[PDB]
Amino acid sequence: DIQMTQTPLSLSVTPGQPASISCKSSQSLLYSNGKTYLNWLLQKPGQSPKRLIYLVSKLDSGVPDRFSGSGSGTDFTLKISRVEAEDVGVYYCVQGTHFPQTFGGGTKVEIKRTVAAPSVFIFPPSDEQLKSGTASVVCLLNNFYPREAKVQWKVDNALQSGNSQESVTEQDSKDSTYSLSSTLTLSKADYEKHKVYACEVTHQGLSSPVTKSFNRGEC
Amino acid sequence: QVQLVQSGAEVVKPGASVKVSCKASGYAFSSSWMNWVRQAPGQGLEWIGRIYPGDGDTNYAQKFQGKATLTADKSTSTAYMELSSLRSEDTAVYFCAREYDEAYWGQGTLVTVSSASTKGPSVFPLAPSSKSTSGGTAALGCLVKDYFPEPVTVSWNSGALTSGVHTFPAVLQSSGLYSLSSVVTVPSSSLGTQTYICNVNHKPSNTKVDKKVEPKSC
Repeated sequence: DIQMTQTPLSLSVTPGQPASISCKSSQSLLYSNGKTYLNWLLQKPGQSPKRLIYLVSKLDSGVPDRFSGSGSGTDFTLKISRVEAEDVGVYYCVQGTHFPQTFGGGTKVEIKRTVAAPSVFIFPPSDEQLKSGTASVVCLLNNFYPREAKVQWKVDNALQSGNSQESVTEQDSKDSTYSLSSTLTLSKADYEKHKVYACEVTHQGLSSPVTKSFNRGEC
Repeated sequence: QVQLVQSGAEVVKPGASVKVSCKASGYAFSSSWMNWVRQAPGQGLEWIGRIYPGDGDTNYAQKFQGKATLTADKSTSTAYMELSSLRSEDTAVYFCAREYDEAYWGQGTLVTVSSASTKGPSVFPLAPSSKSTSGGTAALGCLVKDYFPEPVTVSWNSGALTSGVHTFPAVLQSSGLYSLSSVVTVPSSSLGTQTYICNVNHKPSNTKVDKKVEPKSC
């Protein structure tokens, strides 16, 4: 356990701008042999790691030029001259000079882009789910930025609480946007006691709130 | 080229043990180290150990000193990892990596330690309608609900449809079961002639489901 300290822990940058990450151990990663074993790994969300730079500076087959490795002693740093959408993910440095191997806590790189309002979609329950006795109404916010978004459920114009769950995606690797889903789940009985179901969306990219709704009947 | 295919996700009851395989191909399996790393959900990675298929030499980190045992099978170019006395804290994604410095990684295997019963998902269509059709594009998807444990895989039209697809991280319901959605955006003008099917795969229960998503009057 040589202790691997990584910094910063999070870092948002705008496309093209340069970015740097640091990694400081607790003892020379320089082996008696004329080599220092320290690598940099890039991990996309939910995907498997990919080695970017090994032996401190040597790149790796099929890896952009904007990625450079340097530093030494116990103060190594990764540097991206022109960060790009594709570079989103978590970066880690690994020491293989001592024993056992240890990794840094990682550095989450986010891309700062221009504000983008979400497109809002609503989905009524499928007849098959109703048979099972439960009913899920889904509201979708698609390709937006920044991440902060406020969605609220209203049934027959009566604001709701305690009956919905939301989940937000990772930052898109192409447009750097996010998507979010809010799901209102209630019993069939309750779903049948009301008429209008509406999703209300509030986001920095919207001049005025957006409401998508539907009548249980006409649908 | 170099490949590393690991066995699928599985559930194991506390106290039990599990064996994860890692098929190698595209190089000299016997003349190269094979590492096993662990990824704690949301918090960094942990080196577990290595094995040199050549002479079967193995190294372990103090922690998994007696909890993990690494083996290899030259005739099959497969590296195995057994984990005993599994505890709830042992739930994590386990990867295998080629070379002393992890030059190549397997896709990873999520092992969930839990005494909870395994359960395949229910798949409900999120039908396209005027309520899901913005300026020229329509959104549609699948609601994969009530399954345990994670993960579940989603593909559209057997992998042929990947453009504009969003598969959201799962949410944990009160029932202790998981739920998630997968959506896609297509031309609204194509709903009358194109066919959309979500392929849902839940390996922990060898469950596979295909649901056809058709438009709905709304």
